[PDB]
Amino acid sequence: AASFLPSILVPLVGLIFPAFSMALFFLYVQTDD
Amino acid sequence: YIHNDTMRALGRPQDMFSDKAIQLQPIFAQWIQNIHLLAPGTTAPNALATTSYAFGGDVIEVGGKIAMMPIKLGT
Amino acid sequence: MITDFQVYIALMAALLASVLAIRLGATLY
Amino acid sequence: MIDRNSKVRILRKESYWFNQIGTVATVDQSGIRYPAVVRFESVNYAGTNTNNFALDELVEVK
Amino acid sequence: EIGGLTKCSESAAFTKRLNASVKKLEQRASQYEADSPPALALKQQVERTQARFDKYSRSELLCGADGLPHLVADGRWSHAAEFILPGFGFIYISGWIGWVGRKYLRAVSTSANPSESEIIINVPLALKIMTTGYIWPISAWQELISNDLVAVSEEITVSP
Amino acid sequence: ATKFPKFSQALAQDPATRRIWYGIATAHDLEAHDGMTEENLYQKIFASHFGHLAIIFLWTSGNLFHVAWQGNFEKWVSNPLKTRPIAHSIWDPHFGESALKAFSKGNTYPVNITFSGLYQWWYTIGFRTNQELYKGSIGLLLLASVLLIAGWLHLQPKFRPSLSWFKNNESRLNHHLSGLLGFSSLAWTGHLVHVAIPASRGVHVGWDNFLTTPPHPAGLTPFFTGNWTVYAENPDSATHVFNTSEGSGTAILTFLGGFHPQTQSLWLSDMAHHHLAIAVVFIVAGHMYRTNFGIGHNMKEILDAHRPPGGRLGAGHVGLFETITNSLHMQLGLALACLGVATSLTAQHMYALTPYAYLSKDFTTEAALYTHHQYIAGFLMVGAFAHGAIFFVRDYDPELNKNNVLARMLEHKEAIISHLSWASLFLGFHTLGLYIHNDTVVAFGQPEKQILFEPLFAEYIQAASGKAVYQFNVLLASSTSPATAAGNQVWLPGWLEAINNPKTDLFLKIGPGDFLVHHAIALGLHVTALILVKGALDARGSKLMPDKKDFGYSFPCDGPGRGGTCDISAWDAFYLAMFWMLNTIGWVTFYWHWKHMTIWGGNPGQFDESSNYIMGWLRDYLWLNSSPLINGYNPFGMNNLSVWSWMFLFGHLIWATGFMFLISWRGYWQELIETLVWAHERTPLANLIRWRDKPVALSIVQARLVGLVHFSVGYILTYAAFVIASTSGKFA
Amino acid sequence: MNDFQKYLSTAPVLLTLWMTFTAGFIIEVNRFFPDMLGLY
Amino acid sequence: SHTVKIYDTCIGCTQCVRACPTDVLEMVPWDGCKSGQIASSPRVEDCVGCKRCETACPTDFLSVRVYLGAETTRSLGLAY
Ligand code: CLA
Ligand code: CLA
Ligand code: CLA
Ligand code: CLA
Ligand code: CLA
Ligand code: CLA
Ligand SMILES: CCCCCCCCCCCCCCCC(=O)OC[C@H](COP(=O)(O)OC[C@@H](O)CO)OC(=O)CCCCCCCCCCCCCCC
Ligand SMILES: CC(=O)O[C@H]1CC(C)(C)C(=C=C/C(C)=C/C=C\C(C)=C/C=C\C=C(C)\C=C\C=C(/C)C(=O)C[C@@]23O[C@]2(C)C[C@@H](O)CC3(C)C)[C@](C)(O)C1
Ligand SMILES: CC1=C(/C=C/C(C)=C/C=C/C(C)=C/C=C/C=C(C)/C=C/C=C(C)/C=C/C2=C(C)CCCC2(C)C)C(C)(C)CCC1
Ligand SMILES: CC1=C(C/C=C(\C)CCC[C@H](C)CCC[C@H](C)CCCC(C)C)C(=O)c2ccccc2C1=O
Ligand code: SF4
Repeated sequence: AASFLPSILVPLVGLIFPAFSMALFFLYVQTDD
Repeated sequence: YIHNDTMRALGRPQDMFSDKAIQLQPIFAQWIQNIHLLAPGTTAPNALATTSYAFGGDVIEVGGKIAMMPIKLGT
Repeated sequence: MITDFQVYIALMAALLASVLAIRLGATLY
Repeated sequence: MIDRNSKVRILRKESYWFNQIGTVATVDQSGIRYPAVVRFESVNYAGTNTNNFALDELVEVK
Repeated sequence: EIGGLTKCSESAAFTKRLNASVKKLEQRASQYEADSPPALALKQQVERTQARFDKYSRSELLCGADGLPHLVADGRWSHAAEFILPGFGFIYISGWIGWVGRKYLRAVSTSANPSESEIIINVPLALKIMTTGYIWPISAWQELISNDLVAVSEEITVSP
Repeated sequence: ATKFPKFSQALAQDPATRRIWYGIATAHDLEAHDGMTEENLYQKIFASHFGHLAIIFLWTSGNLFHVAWQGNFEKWVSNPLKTRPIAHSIWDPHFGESALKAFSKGNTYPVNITFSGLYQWWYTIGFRTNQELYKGSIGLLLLASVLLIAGWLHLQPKFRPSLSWFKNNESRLNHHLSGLLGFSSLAWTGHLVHVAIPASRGVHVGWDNFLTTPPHPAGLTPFFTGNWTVYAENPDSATHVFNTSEGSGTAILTFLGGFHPQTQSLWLSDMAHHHLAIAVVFIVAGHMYRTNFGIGHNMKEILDAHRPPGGRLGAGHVGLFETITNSLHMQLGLALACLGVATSLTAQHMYALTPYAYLSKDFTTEAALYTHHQYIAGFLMVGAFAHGAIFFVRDYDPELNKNNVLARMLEHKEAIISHLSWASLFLGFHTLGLYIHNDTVVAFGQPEKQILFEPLFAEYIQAASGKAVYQFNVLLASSTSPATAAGNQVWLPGWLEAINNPKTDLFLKIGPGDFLVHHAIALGLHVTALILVKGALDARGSKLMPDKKDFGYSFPCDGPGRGGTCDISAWDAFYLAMFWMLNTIGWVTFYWHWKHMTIWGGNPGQFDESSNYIMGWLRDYLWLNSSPLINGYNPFGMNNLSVWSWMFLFGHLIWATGFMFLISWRGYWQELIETLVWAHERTPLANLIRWRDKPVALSIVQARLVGLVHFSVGYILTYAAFVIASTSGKFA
Repeated sequence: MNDFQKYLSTAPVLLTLWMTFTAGFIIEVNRFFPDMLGLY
Repeated sequence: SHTVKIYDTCIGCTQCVRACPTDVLEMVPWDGCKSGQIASSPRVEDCVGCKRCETACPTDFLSVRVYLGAETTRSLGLAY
């Protein structure tokens, strides 16, 4: 059901996504090509 | 303070640091107050009353207005 | 009333935009 | 003409005293790049009242 | 009237304000008594209040709905007392001050120490120069047409 | 480079944390990147624009989707004046049961009420069902994808446009004026005539029947025959109920003037006619420049020939053509300036000539929209002047523009700056002085001694258009005026009704109180301008630093010598002007809100009398109308205004935090950071972990930027809460 | 005397005296002609 | 790191080289001035950007100009 989507996506968008993005930026700025 | 503000705004008053919830009492100060209140006649035998009514005692009123009263300490 | 299928279709479209966005970003890089 | 005690107007755009009048103190004759030494009555943002200029940067006023 | 306003002499709100103001002072005076210094003062104050409102009433001031005087400044000479006439006063006095100041600065500029005379004013000279400003309008115009007021690109300018 | 700032070796080889900070903030200055050719610059910018467009469309798609999936549009359509529009739903795991109930008031699930005005706009344009909104969102998602593809395509080797294509001014202007603006307007009038107007009268015209439902009974016969008057006959009656056929008409193009009686908004037929006329004007104007067909004007020639014979303007406009074509910064400045004026106009004209139905009755939304556009306008204005300065420092060629109109501006720079200064001083001293006089006399209990000037000039203008209260018998306010006779049988009938109706915002009544506030706004504009203009003119050099052009647009300072040279760069002018911009916009927004608040509340007198002195603003506006907001959450409970209450306090925090960066400078912090480094290196266990980027304090300019951002964000956020909670809490 | 007069001729001192005089005359005018918002 | 340039308006007062906190400037022989000396910046790799040198110059406009640029450990004065 689509109604369950708010409770399945918000946890991901506000927690999982930001974390991985920040991690990637760190790895990108800490690397010496 | 910020914690409490957020909690009250989110409708969760039971999670605040208050005297009606999680409480942070000033135990040390409360203790000293009692010591000073009971001093007259004990640790200060020749005295007749508390140095200040703030520590404890009765309410001194002059002209229908309160001059001094015990000041209590809480969260 | 937006049906579940309709909502799911929208999500699929969004995914296409995302993949096409990464490429544009990587092409500008 | 530029000469001792002559009064001239500065023509160096970078000078604090551009388009202003100064008095030539001495003009060196040894071939230095900026021979004339002009003195002003107003201090610059640094507090100096003198600077050395070339003859072309100075026009006699009288 | 201009702007839909009403003359203050014919505005009920204006009168209501007057009555109310006086009443307040009188109520206060009641507490004090007879020739008590406090009462006499309050009594004198009401007189001034009554006078002020009366003056405004006899004037040509136009009041609004609030019963407060509103000033007109569009150039009409009917209400010149409100802005034009007082305006001339400011211009005359201001010009006087500016003119005399410029005169003194230029005068002491050629002295032995032009900077000492700015921190320690030569009172005698200043007074003389100050008195000569009553005809500043004439002097200024004369100086303009004599090319002695405005300078000519012989002044310092920025690099660009 | 081989580090984060690939576009800068200098930053890349930096051993500190600055490398990261600066790389992020110098990312979009493509012109300064290492190894940048003009061709590449243009190509990358073009592609970046495609991406921006896509973001805008995705944003619009989301609003439609969320309103359609979680909103109450259809219910609102049924009862527009008794339903609160919903934006999106709320799923916060931190909420308490009480909050779930409070925010779910009026509905069955926690929700946020929209103050963006989308419902009214969509209702007016024709939307009636949620399914329709869904289709729109899906379409925009698709368009967004197409735009992203274009960005990639034009960065490919065989599709990268040439530098010449990017500099063909004539073709672009012709196309943009005739097609982007002209034909688009023609298309819009088509929609209004085919879909919107029918809907207002109760008929449904959609993709299902548009090809078989003629917009007008006569057909296109009158159009081609020349009998255009037919399309203006039978306008909707004054008893027409919107969204229904009762009292409807058949007219499609008219010039009635005024507002629909029931919706209190502009007639749709008039808007259609408006766009049709604008269309023709733009389409004709788009045929002015030469574009490979022989006919047309050459812009360079036009500019060169315009030199006043008297010589008062020097050599005229010769040389400007090359300067503009070869400078992207000047182009951006010109654009931002014009858009800034447009945004302000939208705000000013949209609250008076209400364009959408039942928008006037939604007080909170009306308030938000005005403050929104006015603030955006300020930012857009400041940016224009900023890029103008960047131009002088980077792209100005002194030789090309010899005795040009532009060069001569930089010749009398002192005159301009000095006179602008005088204006600011005059306005400042007297405006403040008069306010303080009024405050003192009132405080002493003598309000009758206040200096209140009537705004006669403005009142005259209002009368000139028909207002009668002021009693100035002039122009349209005069029955014998030639002007009245002209439009008495055209558009005046309807206009003269609205302008003379006290329950409309068309030319609101003005009084002594408005005089003062207007002069304060004047001070703001003049002083903000002074800072910005000075920055631009004194960007290439000054007496303190005659070689400023060699250091750039933004540099920390020039040292503690020559008296001290702090904040001497042009960037600093932008920094200083931002504060004034916020102040002036604040004054403007405060004025609009308070005036309207009193009007809506039914006591216009409060503003009329208390606006004359400062205490009134503080007590009768800020203090009085803050009661609903500060009680969003109290020791006794909470309501739907809790979120707004919390944000208000949040704003204050950010604003004050900004002060730290503005007043405290680097030296102190650098020394403190050094001590912290010592500790980490000397504390066992933590010694195991170490940094790879030396920890250092923020730079001088960086701190200024950070501080300005904190100040700005807090400023906007705090007012946003007030304007919304105060209006909604009292009238909603 | 001469030296004291010079001190009295200093900028700060003269300003104070002049402003006191100016303030005084303005106050005195209002004392005798009070409450005016226009030349009558 | 930073760039220091000397111009022909120098008078060989030596004040600049006596003010540098990191020995970046030197006095070299020259014939364009009466003093017969001009300033040079042989070791700009140690310039911290203090601009004390500029503050010491007596010429109308600085004959010694410091243009701040790329930053290194030395230029950022980092002892850590
Ligand atoms: C930029 C537009 C935008 C914005 C700000 C939001 C905002 C929100 N959406 Mg939403 N949404 C949008 C477009 C948008 N939507 C579109 C176009 C769709 C159709 C696919 C949806 C479908 C959707 C669903 C199904 C749900 C939300 C939900 C939510 C809420 C929680 C956030 C979340 O889980 O997102 C998740 C959103 C998605 C997975 C949709 C795809 C992501 C969009 C397309 C990103 C748009 C790109 C954007 C321009 C990037 C900006 C970058 C910029 C910052 C530099 C939040 C209010 C949730 C909710 O209601 O919570 C109560 C929820 O369950 N959205
Ligand atoms: C959209 C983002 C988001 C979401 C979904 C949540 C969700 C939650 N927060 Mg929260 N939070 C957020 C942003 C978010 N937060 C931010 C930005 C801040 C900083 C201001 C906080 C600060 C904050 C505090 C200070 C606290 C919470 C708490 C909570 C939990 C209260 C509900 C509950 O049942 O607790 C009961 C908890 C449970 C039933 C346990 C749930 C299982 C956990 C969450 C599994 C986590 C595993 C996860 C995958 C690991 C991440 C891996 C990484 C790669 C991302 C809930 C899970 C409270 C809590 O208890 O935290 C857990 C709490 O004390 N939050
Ligand atoms: C009598 C002296 C004098 C005179 C004639 C002028 C004349 C002028 N000034 Mg100036 N000014 C002065 C003193 C003076 N200034 C002083 C002392 C200051 C420092 C506070 C300034 C600061 C100043 C600024 C910041 C600006 C001007 C501007 C202007 C011009 C427009 C007029 C104006 O608005 O003035 C306004 C003047 C003031 C606000 C200064 C206050 C009034 C002073 C203190 C009166 C001085 C009287 C003096 C002490 C009497 C002693 C002499 C006595 C012994 C005989 C005009 C060329 C403006 C301009 O460039 O426009 C083109 C402008 O922006 N002036
Ligand atoms: C008819 C053909 C046509 C059309 C429709 C367009 C359309 C467009 N071009 Mg374009 N272009 C064309 C031909 C055309 N071009 C040709 C032939 C060339 C080669 C010479 C170019 C070269 C070109 C470049 C190089 C660029 C564009 C860009 C753009 C886009 C601008 C951004 C946008 O969406 O704003 C559309 C905005 C609106 C419709 C809103 C307009 C709002 C204004 C304010 C209305 C004003 C009304 C009125 C005047 C106000 C009255 C009040 C006033 C007095 C204050 C737009 C889609 C730019 C872009 O983004 O590319 C991706 C860009 O960089 N074009
Ligand atoms: C179409 C509009 C437009 C365009 C294309 C540009 C383009 C450009 N500008 Mg410009 N500008 C604009 C509008 C525009 N500007 C406006 C409106 C203003 C007025 C504010 C300015 C003011 C301005 C200045 C003062 C400067 C530029 C500069 C630049 C150039 C580099 C930008 C850069 O480095 O950013 C890189 C990327 C960033 C800075 C990221 C921005 C992060 C922002 C500041 C913070 C976000 C807000 C905050 C996080 C919100 C969180 C709140 C939350 C807690 C609720 C670039 C050519 C710079 C330059 O030197 O050009 C020569 C420069 O110095 N611009
Ligand atoms: C309350 C705060 C405040 C105030 C009052 C001012 C006031 C002023 N700022 Mg300012 N500013 C402020 C905050 C403030 N600033 C902040 C926070 C910033 C950071 C962005 C700036 C940045 C800034 C810049 C960048 C500039 C200014 C400028 C100015 C001046 C504009 C001209 C003017 O109004 O003349 C009138 C001034 C006043 C009314 C203020 C002083 C009033 C005193 C009390 C005298 C009152 C006299 C009274 C009328 C009676 C006189 C007669 C009596 C002697 C008998 C003015 C002095 C501009 C400037 O230099 O002016 C040309 C300018 O360029 N400001
Ligand atoms: C609003 C902000 C302005 C900035 C942008 C606009 C730029 C301003 C330039 C516009 C016109 C130029 C103005 C002067 C510059 C100027 O003098 O140029 C004079 C110019 C003519 O000179 P030209 O160089 O163009 O012609 C050369 C000759 O050889 C003609 O062939 O135009 C005029 O004749 C204007 C005269 C009419 C002015 C109308 C006056 C009517 C009332 C005003 C007077 C009131 C007095 C009251 C009595 C107390
Ligand atoms: C700076 C600037 O903007 O300048 C622009 C302005 C503008 C206007 C855009 C320009 C243009 C283009 C042109 C040529 C403009 C001129 C004129 C325009 C606007 C259009 C053309 C012809 C219309 C005709 C022939 C009429 C048909 C009309 C006919 C045949 C009829 O009357 C039908 C009708 O009779 C019946 C049969 C019976 C009657 O009972 C009912 C009527 C009377 C209605 C310019 C001049 O090029 C440059
Ligand atoms: C820095 C710089 C820059 C910029 C500039 C700017 C920003 C400007 C602005 C400007 C502006 C912002 C302007 C405005 C204007 C306005 C106007 C010009 C108006 C007018 C008006 C008129 C003309 C009239 C009208 C009317 C009518 C129509 C009718 C009757 C009534 C009246 C009133 C309404 C650039 C980049 C270029 C570069 C160089 C430098
Ligand atoms: C507090 C303060 C600092 C110190 C402030 C600092 C160091 C901010 C540090 C915290 C911010 C939030 C950066 C922290 C970033 C995290 C460590 C995560 C970084 C991850 C990277 C991949 C980006 C200054 O450097 C300064 C300089 C000039 C004038 C005033 C001041 C000033 O007031
Ligand atoms: S920024 Fe630093 S070096 Fe420059 S003037 Fe200010 S205090 Fe001196």
